[PDB]
Amino acid sequence: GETEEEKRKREFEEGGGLPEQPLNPDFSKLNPLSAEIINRQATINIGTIGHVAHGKSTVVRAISGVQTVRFKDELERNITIKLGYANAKIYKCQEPTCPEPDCYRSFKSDKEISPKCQRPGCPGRYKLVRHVSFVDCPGHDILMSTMLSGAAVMDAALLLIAGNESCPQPQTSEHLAAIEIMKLKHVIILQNKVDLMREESALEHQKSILKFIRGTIADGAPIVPISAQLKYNIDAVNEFIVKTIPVPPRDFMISPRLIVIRSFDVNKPGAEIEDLKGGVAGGSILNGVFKLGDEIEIRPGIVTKDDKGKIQCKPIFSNIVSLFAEQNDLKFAVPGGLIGVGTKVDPTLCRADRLVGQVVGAKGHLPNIYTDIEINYFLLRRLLGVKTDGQKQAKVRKLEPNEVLMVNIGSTATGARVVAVKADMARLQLTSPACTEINEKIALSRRIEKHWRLIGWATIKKGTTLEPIA
Amino acid sequence: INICRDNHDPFYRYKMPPIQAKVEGIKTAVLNVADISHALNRPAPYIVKYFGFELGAQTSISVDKDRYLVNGVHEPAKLQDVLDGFINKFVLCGSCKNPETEIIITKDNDLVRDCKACGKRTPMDLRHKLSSFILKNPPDSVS
Amino acid sequence: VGLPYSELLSRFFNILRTNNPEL
Amino acid sequence: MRAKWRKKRTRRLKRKRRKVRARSK
RNA sequence: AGCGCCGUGGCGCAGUGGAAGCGCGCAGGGCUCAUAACCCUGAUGUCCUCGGAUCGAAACCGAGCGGCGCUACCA
Ligand SMILES: Nc1nc2c(ncn2[C@@H]2O[C@H](COP(=O)(O)OP(=O)(O)CP(=O)(O)O)[C@@H](O)[C@H]2O)c(=O)[nH]1
Ligand SMILES: [Mg+2]
Ligand SMILES: [Zn+2]
Repeated sequence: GETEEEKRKREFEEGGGLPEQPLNPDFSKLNPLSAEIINRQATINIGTIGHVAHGKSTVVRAISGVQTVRFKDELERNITIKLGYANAKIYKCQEPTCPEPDCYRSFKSDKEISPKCQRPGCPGRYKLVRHVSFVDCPGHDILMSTMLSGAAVMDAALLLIAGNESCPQPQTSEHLAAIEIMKLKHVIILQNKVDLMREESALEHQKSILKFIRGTIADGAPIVPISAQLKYNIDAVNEFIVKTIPVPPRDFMISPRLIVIRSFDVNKPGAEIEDLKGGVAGGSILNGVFKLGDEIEIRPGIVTKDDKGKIQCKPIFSNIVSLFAEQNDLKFAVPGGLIGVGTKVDPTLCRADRLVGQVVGAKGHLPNIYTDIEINYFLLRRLLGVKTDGQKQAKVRKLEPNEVLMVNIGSTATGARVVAVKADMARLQLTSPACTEINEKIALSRRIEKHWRLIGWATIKKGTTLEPIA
Repeated sequence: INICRDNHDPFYRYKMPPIQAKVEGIKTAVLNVADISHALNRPAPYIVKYFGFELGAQTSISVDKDRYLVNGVHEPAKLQDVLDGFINKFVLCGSCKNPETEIIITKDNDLVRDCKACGKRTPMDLRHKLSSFILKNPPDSVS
Repeated sequence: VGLPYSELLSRFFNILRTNNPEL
Repeated sequence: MRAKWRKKRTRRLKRKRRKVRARSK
């Protein structure tokens, strides 16, 4: 005689709920798998890659259950520009009597510590092995900088391929090669379309996929047939994620930083502004233990041009009002997870795609903006993403002086001009600010066929720093 | 919806919507002239007056209020084919046959097809009545 | 090695024939 | 008929064929 | 999520404080030996759903519905 809502509240209470994070715990002892961290933040970032019009977000909603907005009326159907964020909790069940493959269970961010076992007849409770975040990268030919930024923030990969379509999909190859560029060898291949398939056709496509991945960097990548609409083979992907992907080294010794990819103004309309909030920047902490009430500055920040034409950068200092992660407001942030840093920053500053690929540093560190940067570049033999109708995939030409090139350092989408080209190094001038922290893997893309085309990889070697104006 | 041509069957190319006709007493009002006009970068009067030129009957044109009346009994096929003559003679360029070419006047009054992809100045058939029609009303500036 | 791929594949086909006999 | 207009039409057709020559040569 | 616009007889505009408006539609009649032009006469409707104001509200207002033009993806 109980409502579903009263029920859910009951088994949420019986599951231990969602405990509040402590104000000040012992950080020298915390691991990304402490029960304190896993319940209220994601420690592993997983990205999704695939061909256009494939349904990457559909697999994400099958796994977690949180939608990816898909906004802007026009972009409600075709393609979205920003990333796709959803939170999944990997619940294993402690009873070994039930079969291992259906033990694993992925649930939304709102799930409890120990909710009951949905399998009929099993009295076990789920234990949360890890909370993970999901980034749905774009899948189109024009949007490339956001994809590469997502790959840079990615820690694990999920490749999606459809079966009955043509076997050599070049968008998938471009995604995998870009993931290879930014030091990611943890990829799980996913066969999206298996229901409308024959027994021999699936085997032939599997053979084709296995033949495809022989000469690339990634060798031992698993392949899983999942159904995005039928909502099955969900536990298999979760157990594969648990097994093959370990934790990249990210501890508390490394200095704190932030890399903002998305911005979120907080200006709830219609109500009086006497009750208002700040402005949220969606950024990832690849290194750093950030807490509530800390000083931070956006390194490239305010971009201005004087009467002489010189580019001036005013780093945007700001006091962190709040940090948003997982579901509840959290006191201290765990590196290895997208976080909304909600600060006293201006409402307009976070309005549009403005804080897309910028570098932010806490008070107590000085990242350097650079105006001219020396890069060490390497490049492939043929472009990926060009469907040649039976003729020798376009072979890439060597770079030329005075060429506009889209250079993605980390997450920043900058247009560099070539000053010098050499055998294995090059010199780039940035009309848009970029900053150099430590190593910061880079990707290079050219204008060859109308739209952007990835060519190779690069690393920052030298540069001409610009001292910020106080 | 048409693929912007008649004897041309691609799956990828620039789009045009078909035009139709409703009855007035008799003269047919054509609903879909402004949209095709914008899809060909060519004002609606060129569409209507070209249709008339290949037709040979009294016509009425009013761009401010959407009542484009062309007099005669013309089944859908006949006017869509006359508009096909329009697009082939006027809209599409030479090399790639681009369904967006503008009509431009240089310092000489050489009314010319100008493209964007190939971008050539296709030698225009000034030996047509629509050439004089277009030269009478400079594009987007006298309409 | 993609042997643990075809087992899930046959599992999916078996559920396909279980749930949708008309297909 | 009006041989005025027939003669003028012949002159115009000759003009058009001459200009087609002019472009073609 | 909020503000400015609208609510047809088959379509475009209009007065919205005396209650269905014209052009264009159409059925029919008039004219012509004949057709059109014209001349005329007629038929469709819940100015959106429900209230306040008023002798009376499609109408002045409102306690909302359906759809549009901007802010802009607004924790
Ligand atoms: N047959 C089939 N269709 C699917 C499956 N999953 C999703 N789709 C369909 O794909 C279509 C588009 O899904 P969507 O997620 O928006 O594509 P997208 O991946 O975001 C576009 P991009 O690849 O550029 O990022 C949907 O209509 C959905 O029904 C599937 O598993 N099988
Ligand atoms: Mg997305
Ligand atoms: Zn052309």
